[PDB]
Amino acid sequence: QLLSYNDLRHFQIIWNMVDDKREGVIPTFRVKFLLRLLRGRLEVDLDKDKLLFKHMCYEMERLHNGGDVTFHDVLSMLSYRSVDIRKSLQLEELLAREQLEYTIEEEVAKQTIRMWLKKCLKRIRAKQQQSCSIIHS
Amino acid sequence: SGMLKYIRLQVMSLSPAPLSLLIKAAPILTEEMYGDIQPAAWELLLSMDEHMAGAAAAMFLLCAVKVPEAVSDMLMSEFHHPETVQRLNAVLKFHTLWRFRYQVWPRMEEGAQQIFKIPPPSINFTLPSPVLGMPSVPMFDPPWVPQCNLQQEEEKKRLGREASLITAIPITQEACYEPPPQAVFPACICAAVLPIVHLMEDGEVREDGVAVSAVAQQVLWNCLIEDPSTVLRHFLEKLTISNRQDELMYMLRKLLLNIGDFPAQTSHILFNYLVGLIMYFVRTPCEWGMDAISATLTFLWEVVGYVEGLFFKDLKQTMKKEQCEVKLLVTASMPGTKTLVVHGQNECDIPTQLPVHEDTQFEALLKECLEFFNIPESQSTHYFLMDKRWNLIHYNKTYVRDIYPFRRSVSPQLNLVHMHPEKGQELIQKQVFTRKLEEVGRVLFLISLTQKIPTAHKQSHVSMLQEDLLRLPSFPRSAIDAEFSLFSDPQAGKELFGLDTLQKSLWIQLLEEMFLGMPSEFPWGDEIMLF
Amino acid sequence: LTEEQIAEFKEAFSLFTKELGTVMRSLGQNPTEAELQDMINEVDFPEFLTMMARKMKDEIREAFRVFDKISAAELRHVMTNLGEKLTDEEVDEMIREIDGDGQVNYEEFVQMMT
Amino acid sequence: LTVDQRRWEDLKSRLKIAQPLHLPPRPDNDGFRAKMYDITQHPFFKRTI
Repeated sequence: QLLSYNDLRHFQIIWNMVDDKREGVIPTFRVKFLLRLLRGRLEVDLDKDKLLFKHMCYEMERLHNGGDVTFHDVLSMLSYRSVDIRKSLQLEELLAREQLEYTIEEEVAKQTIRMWLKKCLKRIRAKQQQSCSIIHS
Repeated sequence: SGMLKYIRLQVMSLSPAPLSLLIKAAPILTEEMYGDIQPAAWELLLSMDEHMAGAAAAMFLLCAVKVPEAVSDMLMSEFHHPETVQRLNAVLKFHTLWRFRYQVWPRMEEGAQQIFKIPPPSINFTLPSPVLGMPSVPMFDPPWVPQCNLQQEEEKKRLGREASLITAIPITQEACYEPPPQAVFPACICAAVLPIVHLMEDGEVREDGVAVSAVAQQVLWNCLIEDPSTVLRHFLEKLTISNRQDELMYMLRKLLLNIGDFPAQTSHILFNYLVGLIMYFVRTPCEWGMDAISATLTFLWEVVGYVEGLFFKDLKQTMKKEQCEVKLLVTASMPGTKTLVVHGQNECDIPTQLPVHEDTQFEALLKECLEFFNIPESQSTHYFLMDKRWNLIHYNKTYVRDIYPFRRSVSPQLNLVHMHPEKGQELIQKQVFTRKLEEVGRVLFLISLTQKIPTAHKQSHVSMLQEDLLRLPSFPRSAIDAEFSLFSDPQAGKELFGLDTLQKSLWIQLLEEMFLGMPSEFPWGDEIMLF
Repeated sequence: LTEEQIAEFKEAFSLFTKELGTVMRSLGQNPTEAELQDMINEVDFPEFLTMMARKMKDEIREAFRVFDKISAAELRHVMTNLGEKLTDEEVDEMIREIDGDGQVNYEEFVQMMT
Repeated sequence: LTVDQRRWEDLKSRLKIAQPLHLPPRPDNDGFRAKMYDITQHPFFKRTI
């Protein structure tokens, strides 16, 4: 039910394969390339866990606003998400985790809506300026 | 067996055979026969036989659904009938209709919901999530639950039992075992509530000693305890589509001052509905929005009078989650908009974006907009800034951050409109009067909220209130500052002064009430002065 | 290997100047053969990913998984709070852009995506 | 604390003491060091040592 030594070794190998240097930190945008390459017990199914994968991506993106994240941060995130938090956490920590994940879910949903707005607003940004030109003309 | 079973199940009595048939063939009935049959159903509502009463109630409900105008007119005529007997009979008929509302659908052809359409209730309100307060107080020793040093236990049980209120629940609706039922109570019957509210004050006595007021009070008390939402639905939804706040608040105040109490569930539902109404009105700008919010706040402080599980922490957390919390409590901190966008008198002209600090009068913004738009000094007094969306005309000396506390990505949109100075002054007077009344309502609401809390938790509540009050950025200015410039106005100055004296008195009362709650050895610094 | 490039490129640069086009054809793309050299100048797995992920960067499931509630009030609130600056007047069009029942089905919006 | 919570805390501490893998080298570029690395990491070499 918990992270095993083999899982930690595999994750370290994958990190060393995606982290070209030995700086111990990678740009946040690269971190998704970590999650989907991870294999074995920690593998995530893109055909069934799309929502979970996006949730993890934005959770680590929100932890530091556009900042670079260290190995320990991603390790701890996977460690938390690999356990039944309701059983292995204290009351206050469980409440904090639940609130954080709920906020992340809502935030990512409205971020998809933000992309939808990007498209729709780009479409609608023509009529008003055309009317502006007509008024000027 | 066959004949006996049939007579015992399918034919309870021969009298209600015809009426019941009309229920079975309700969809085929034309609008004319509904009106033709309405008088018989209305008259047969008081029959001693239960089957006849139920059949008549169902038929009348279907008639009301199909022809609301006729039923509404008949009800209004009966409630305003000259003789006492007719009014008392109408009240009894309403009670019978209310208690027979759950037995309509079974009486007609099976699966008639698809062939017969009842419009779903229309509500634009989003009730606060989570629910603000306890839905009800459980009885200490319910005699209708199977579950469950001896003498002490019995003494404790008796003492706790004395403190409860058995008459405040729908007794017969709670004992029944719980192993769906649909209620058909069209909105045109709920209108009958208001006549009963008026009748509560009718002292006429029938020859057998029954008084109209007593029967009306009993019926409405039973209705409120059984299902608060069903009775208080046709009013809450209706107010959204029309600007009749005054009448509805008058009616609710009469209800409060005639029943003399509100059971926990009724006050809970009313408070949640009113809060949701305020949230919707602030949410969706409308022509009569601010007036509706002021009217609702003017009465909310009485609804809060009877609520059990309302605590400061839960209310603050949930209302902040809704994020439109600055219109209810006074201990609300919200960073205001950093920038403001304003259009000129003409259309499609180059707008302007201006900065906003925390101590900016509208006078400076008006001056900057006036000078930037190349306007002669002679007509300076003829131009005023106003919000078209919310239809607000703005006072010169009100802070930007106070009127637009929302720190969203979207800055408020203003317009520089030209009009006669007298009309502008009158509109400004009206709007500032309404806003000051709203502020008084908020203070009263907080007073009522903090005047009913278990004495054990009162110290914690008062300490929390003091902390939030101290951490608010501009509290002494908010509670002390007044719009002096408008007092000199002869037409409306007197009213504003008379309402401001009341506001100041309520503020003094709030601080004194808060002071007494805290301990007698609180470590005070210089910040005491701020209070 | 799978449709997503992450499992494509561990093999694309470990199993094999021109043969790698065979993996590109899995995506249905046939760029110029000379261009196969252009990205090879990056020689590196992470660099190849960084380039071609944004290259490919340059539907109803999400719509149904965002309907987690959506009347005028909720739409207005979520819409003003969404993010980057946007004049609220255009939201007036957004509420009107069919059934008029006060509810929105994201499937119709996905249909209207273009 | 439940023993599961104790295990959770133990795993947290283990992750705290955890460190990224030491060797990042690329053993594919050269034709001499490449085979040397390939044979070096073979488990049988460690077993014989």
